[PDB]
Amino acid sequence: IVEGSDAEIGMSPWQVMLFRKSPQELLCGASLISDRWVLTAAHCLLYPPWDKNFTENDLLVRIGKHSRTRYERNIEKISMLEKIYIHPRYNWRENLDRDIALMKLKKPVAFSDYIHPVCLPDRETAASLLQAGYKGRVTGWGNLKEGQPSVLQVVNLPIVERPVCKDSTRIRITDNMFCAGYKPDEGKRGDACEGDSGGPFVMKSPFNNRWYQMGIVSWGEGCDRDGKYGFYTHVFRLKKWIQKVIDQFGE
Amino acid sequence: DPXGGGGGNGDFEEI
Amino acid sequence: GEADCGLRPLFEKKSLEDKTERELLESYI
Repeated sequence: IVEGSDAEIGMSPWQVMLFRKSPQELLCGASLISDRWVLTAAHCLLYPPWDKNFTENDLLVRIGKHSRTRYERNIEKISMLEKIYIHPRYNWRENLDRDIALMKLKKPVAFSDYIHPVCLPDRETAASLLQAGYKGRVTGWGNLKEGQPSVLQVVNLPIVERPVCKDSTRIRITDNMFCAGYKPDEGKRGDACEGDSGGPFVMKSPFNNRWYQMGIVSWGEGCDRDGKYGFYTHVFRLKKWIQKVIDQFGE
Repeated sequence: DPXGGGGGNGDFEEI
Repeated sequence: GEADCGLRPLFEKKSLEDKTERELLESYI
């Protein structure tokens, strides 16, 4: 996160850490969607251009975290995965189109003050909130500058109208994506960066006072660049896939 | 540019 | 659950507000 600030304690209790067993390093962010289900960017697991192809045995999930680096002794929960699911049509070849995957925890997690799930949007919640100008909030332990934070970082960014999204890049933008950031004229900055991937883009509904996950941190060009924007997988458009997997495999 | 590594392989505490 | 999803134990549940959530709500026009 660039130009963000320290998260308060318990501010984002769905925030997960994707952590490699050995070497020990932070793969990505992620989010807790129920007691045995974590949502992330498919590209944090599968990215053939970089030779990344992680399996269940490769990783750990760290929930309840605040500190990037410390083992948060009676706070964080660490889990093992039973199964990994990547969208069947995820596009790693040209644009990270669908960039979404689900991870099934080996055993359900017990909720606490620091560990709580986020809601998934319904057609109606999406329709009224995913609007240009509406701000959402991103969180992660990634680079601070296009450098690694001590605690969880947070930033509030406004959704940008499609056209502006399209006109900022040479990459083909699909409907499964949206972009967020301030305009150069706007005189407020911030963005996600390298290491924030797979974390949540969240909005608080004004109707029922609940937190909803709208986006997943996907990609960008550099971080916090004037006239550029971060790109996020549009969670609502991929919901049927999500339901599909949970219904065939869990809950 | 993909989110694709928090780096470190260093300052991490033992799990 | 996800029956209590999006309600943070240390904030919504106690009726406390985080330091910048109002910037969100205020943007919802």
